[PDB]
Amino acid sequence: AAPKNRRTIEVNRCRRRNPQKLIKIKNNIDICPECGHLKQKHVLCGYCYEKVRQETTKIRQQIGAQEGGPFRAPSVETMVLYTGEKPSEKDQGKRIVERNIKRPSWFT
Amino acid sequence: ISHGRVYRRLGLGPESRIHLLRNLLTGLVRHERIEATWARADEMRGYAEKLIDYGKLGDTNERAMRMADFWLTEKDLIPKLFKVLAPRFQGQNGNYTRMLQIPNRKEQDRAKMAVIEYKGNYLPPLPLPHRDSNLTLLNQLLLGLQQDLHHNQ
Amino acid sequence: TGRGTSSRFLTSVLHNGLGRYVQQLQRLSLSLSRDAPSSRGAREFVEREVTDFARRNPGVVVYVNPRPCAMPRIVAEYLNGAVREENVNSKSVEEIKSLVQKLADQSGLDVIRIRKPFHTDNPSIQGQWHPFTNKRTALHGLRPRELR
Amino acid sequence: ISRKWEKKNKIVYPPQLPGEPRRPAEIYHCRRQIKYSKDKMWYLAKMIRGMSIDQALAQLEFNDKKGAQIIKEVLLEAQDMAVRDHNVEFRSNLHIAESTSGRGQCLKRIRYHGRGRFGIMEKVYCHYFVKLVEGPPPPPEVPKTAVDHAKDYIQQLRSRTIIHTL
Amino acid sequence: SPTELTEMRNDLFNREKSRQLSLTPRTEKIEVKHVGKTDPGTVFVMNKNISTPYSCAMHLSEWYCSKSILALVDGQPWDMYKPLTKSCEIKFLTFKDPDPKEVNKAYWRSCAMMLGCVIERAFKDDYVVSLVRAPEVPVIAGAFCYDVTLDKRLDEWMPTKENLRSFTKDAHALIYRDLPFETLDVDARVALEIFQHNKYKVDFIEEKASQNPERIVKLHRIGDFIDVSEGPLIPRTSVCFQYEVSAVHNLNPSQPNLIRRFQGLSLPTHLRAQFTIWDKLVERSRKMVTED
Amino acid sequence: LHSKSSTWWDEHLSEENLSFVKQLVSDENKTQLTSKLNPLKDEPWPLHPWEPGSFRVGLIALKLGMMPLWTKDGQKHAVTLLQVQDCHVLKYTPKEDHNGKIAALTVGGKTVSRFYKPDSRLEFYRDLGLPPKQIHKIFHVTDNAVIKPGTPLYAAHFRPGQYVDVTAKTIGKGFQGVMKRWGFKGQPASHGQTKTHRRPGAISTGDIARVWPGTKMPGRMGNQNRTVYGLKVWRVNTKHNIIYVNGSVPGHKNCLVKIKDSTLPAYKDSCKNLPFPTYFPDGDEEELPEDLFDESVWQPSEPSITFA
RNA sequence: CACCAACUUCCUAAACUUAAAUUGGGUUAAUCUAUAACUUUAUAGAUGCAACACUGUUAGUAUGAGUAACAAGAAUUCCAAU
Ligand SMILES: [Mg+2]
Ligand SMILES: [Mg+2]
Ligand SMILES: [Mg+2]
Ligand SMILES: [Mg+2]
Ligand SMILES: [Mg+2]
Ligand SMILES: [Mg+2]
Ligand SMILES: [Mg+2]
Ligand SMILES: [Mg+2]
Ligand SMILES: [Mg+2]
Ligand SMILES: [Mg+2]
Ligand SMILES: [Mg+2]
Ligand SMILES: [Mg+2]
Ligand SMILES: [Mg+2]
Ligand SMILES: [Mg+2]
Ligand SMILES: [Mg+2]
Ligand SMILES: [Mg+2]
Ligand SMILES: [Mg+2]
Ligand SMILES: [Zn+2]
Repeated sequence: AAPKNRRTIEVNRCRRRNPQKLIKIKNNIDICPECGHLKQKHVLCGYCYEKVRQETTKIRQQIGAQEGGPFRAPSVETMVLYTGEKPSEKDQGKRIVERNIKRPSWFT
Repeated sequence: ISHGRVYRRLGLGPESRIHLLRNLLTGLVRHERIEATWARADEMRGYAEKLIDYGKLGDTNERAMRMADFWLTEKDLIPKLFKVLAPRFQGQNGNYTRMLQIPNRKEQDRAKMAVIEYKGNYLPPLPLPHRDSNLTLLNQLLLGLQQDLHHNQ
Repeated sequence: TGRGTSSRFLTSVLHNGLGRYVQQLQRLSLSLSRDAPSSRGAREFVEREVTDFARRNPGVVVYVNPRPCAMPRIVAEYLNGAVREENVNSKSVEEIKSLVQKLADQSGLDVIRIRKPFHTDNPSIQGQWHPFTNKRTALHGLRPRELR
Repeated sequence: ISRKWEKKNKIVYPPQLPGEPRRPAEIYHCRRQIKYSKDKMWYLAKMIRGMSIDQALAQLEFNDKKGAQIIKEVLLEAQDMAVRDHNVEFRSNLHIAESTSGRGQCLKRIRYHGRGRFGIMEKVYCHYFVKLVEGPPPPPEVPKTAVDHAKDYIQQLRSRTIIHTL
Repeated sequence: SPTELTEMRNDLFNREKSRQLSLTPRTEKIEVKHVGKTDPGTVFVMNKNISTPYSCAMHLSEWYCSKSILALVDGQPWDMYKPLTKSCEIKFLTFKDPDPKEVNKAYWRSCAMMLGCVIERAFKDDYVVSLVRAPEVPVIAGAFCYDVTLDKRLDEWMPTKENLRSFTKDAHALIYRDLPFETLDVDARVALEIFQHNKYKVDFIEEKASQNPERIVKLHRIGDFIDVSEGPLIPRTSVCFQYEVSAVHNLNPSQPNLIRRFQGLSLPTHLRAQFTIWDKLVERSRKMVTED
Repeated sequence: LHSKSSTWWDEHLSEENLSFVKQLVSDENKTQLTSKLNPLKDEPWPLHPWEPGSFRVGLIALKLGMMPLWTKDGQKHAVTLLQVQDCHVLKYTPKEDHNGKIAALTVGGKTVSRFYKPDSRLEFYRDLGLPPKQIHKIFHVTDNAVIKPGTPLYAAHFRPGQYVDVTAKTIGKGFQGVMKRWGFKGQPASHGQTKTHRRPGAISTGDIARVWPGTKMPGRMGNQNRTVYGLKVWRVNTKHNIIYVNGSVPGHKNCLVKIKDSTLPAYKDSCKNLPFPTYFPDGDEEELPEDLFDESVWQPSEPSITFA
């Protein structure tokens, strides 16, 4: 079936400017207290989450170097230490990961 | 009609769905924090919880060992489950995982994203949301109300 | 064409005929060429008819400007502020003479559709009709079926 | 091709006299050749009409369309030049007066079909225009009240004349 | 006639502003640095005695302007619309900070000040109402209170439920107008001239002037109404969303004159409360609050 | 931003107040429910006697499920279980206001949470001093049978042996084709049919050049109000307020239904034997048995049936 | 026991009498040349001398339509990695 007539610019304006087809405004945008960048209420902050993932990559890069190959997963717990820190008694017999930089303020 | 169907349709079929979930579960055990699409991580969350239940049964149980063998493709991780993760969650009765929604992926498909992890890991803490302190204006008024009712019978 | 054009009501500039009639045309300008076939008829008009027209109408100031020209033109201006312009290219003396007389009689008001031929500011002497005219009153001003 | 939007930034008015309201500033900015359809860009340009700069930038940051990112960068440059070149005091004191999309110069190519046939393909482009005006956004629209509606109706009845008579 | 007092008081209030404004000639630049957590290291160069903390928030973005209720200039709370004086360090406080104690008091004072303005213009012009003081009560108390002494002819009359509702409708109309909280620090001499009629006001003014090394007293005006203040106040009256005049209690030891204390509650737009939660808090705000 | 933002009850609640507010609301429900337990000692409206042509109020119940049942002849009947749960009378209209010849009463049931409701509804319930209800419906009642608002109703309002009417929303099946929706035959599977198996045939005749209004076509099915007429009552459980009704009732389990006595011609004036205004346990003239039965019903714990 | 109703007819001003192939006559848009004119004109001599319509030719832009249709296995410590 083919169109029997051309549709006019007036009719076309009514189809594509209908309120059903317009972009809706958002009411759930807020500012992040820690960084001051914007976020949605039900979603994690992107800027703050970006910090954590960067550190996570560094730790995992170090973990890869120590193991030296695949199929080398330890059977004991893991822990991370930064320069100026030494293992406690409770830390005995647990894999230790060493980072050159100092302990990040946010990391506890 | 899909009344009462508790599974999503994923992959190339029923068998393909299991294999996709198995790969995500194996990655979670090794790394303990993972990013997937929100729908896929939500489907895999259930299996992650039940795996910690078989681990609790113990190394010597024949059924537990068979189940662990199937669901962990890399075999260096079966010792980890029975001797690291299972001891960690001895006290709790559940709620071993934490899952949160992440900003949409910036890769031209704009997928809804999530991050799923096991509680108690060694990684830097996630930036979770905190409730308001009791020092705020609304909290104080409710605290005042609580004290009066408690003290006055 | 009526729906495609503007319209107005019949009027006069300043109540022209009440106390005294005043002629609305006040200025004429005519431009000529000394030696150009197109403006020959206008030249004869200046030779014969221009002076006589000025005397009969003393309230109009007339300007005649010979200069090198391609089309002879006439400009008429009125008291209310209207301006009208006419080309006189290659016209006879009789044509120009009759054209000038029309301009004198006109008032500068626009020539467009006039809604009505007649205009009155005091349409009624005995009072305009309203529904209560021709309706009898009633005793005590009782509306129908009111008991009292 | 016409480039008039650019030159609008170079108008100079004479100094204002002491007894006169302070004239607000105006900024015109655009980006010309963009690999995006103008029909699609319209929906984005329409949304931010009338809003302040901060509210506009907030809504753009969480839209998934490719056009949203391009509009945001144009908005940021307009804000920067407003303070730097047009003597605007406060960054936040700005609202979007005008925003619209326009057609660009396009390209023609071939699109293949299944019996040795073909069709004509267009690679489409568009422009984006904005005008920034200093000051808080003007107040929104208030629908007519019931009393306001009635007052118009009496006015209509009072205007009646006796038609086609002396 | 009360109208006379409002007119003359405004005139003196306006005159004092002009005098201080004329005192500052030309423009002087003051370096003020942002010490808050976010956007750290920004430096605003501002005009002395004209620019305010709110103008600083204007430079950054509109999120600061809407959400910031107070500022800490060198560790002291400053009204958002109160002009700055010298180079300093600045920080902005909001209702949701971890320690909003300072903000809570400032909001609490402003609501009471609104309550007093409603009282004076509510009653018939015949009777005489004089405002005595605004007590300082912790938010835990459950309501903000205002003390007022009414006319002798009213000593036998207690407000009905419809009367209390009328006061709330008046208050809600004051919020709709969205008026700023103006601020003045003026020598005690001018304050006494502005409150000579109110004996209670006069003595209070003396107490505050005595405490400070100089005779500086804090005056605040919303619309026509003027009053002395214990501290900083909310930038505007639009901050409030929920407002209620709970009840009125007659103080027993009131032989010479009958002192009636009006109690109310309010919540800001930022911290709205659900329907049922609001009801419970209101009922607990109808019980007499002692000043401790 | 100087613009709108949305909130919900939990947004600003702190850790301690979160649990406290939950407990505070729960207690408020209990206090308001106990207060209404004594209607007869709360200025009840006058109680008129039964007259021919009288109509009585009904109840709102929740659909539990089904189970089997047997009669003294050994015939087996499937039955559905309806539980009355916090049913009160809410509002009364006089005959003239309702615009019907008869008056009307509104009933609510199944207490619900207060947190996610509009203010208008909460204000309406605060006036009546009751916690909100999930659903309201209207019943046509005569003047003699009018009951004061705020009076609880119970399952013993019905008694075994009477027929009843039930109405509820049916199960929703979504957008469906003509074969399932209207039982159209369809087309053959083989013998050369080309992409026409489950489709409708011709809509109408060619002459009219249009489609008649009301033509049967694909569309959304289910999720509509339906009524079942003439269902007998087999037994009542006073302790748990359970009614047993013959046969099937529309809707899924855990769905609210409307129960009223039958309007069929045969059972025109059976209301005389039943409690005329309603059943009041507050009167406490006699305590009812835990289980009420019908004579034909074979109760459990009776000796095995012998068809002697 | 009448009224209403067609430029038929009368009245003020004018006019001087009834579909179409084909047939007889008065003007004129545009451009060039001769001779003039000088904000675009005159008398003559000329011609590739006038397009709402040929499923006309060429170029441009719409409609159908933002529609039909098109595409990259998973996680990570990263695309000649595991
Ligand atoms: Mg239409
Ligand atoms: Mg489902
Ligand atoms: Mg095309
Ligand atoms: Mg059966
Ligand atoms: Mg369904
Ligand atoms: Mg078949
Ligand atoms: Mg087939
Ligand atoms: Mg037809
Ligand atoms: Mg004729
Ligand atoms: Mg013809
Ligand atoms: Mg030709
Ligand atoms: Mg053609
Ligand atoms: Mg198109
Ligand atoms: Mg279509
Ligand atoms: Mg489609
Ligand atoms: Mg498709
Ligand atoms: Mg593929
Ligand atoms: Zn953040």
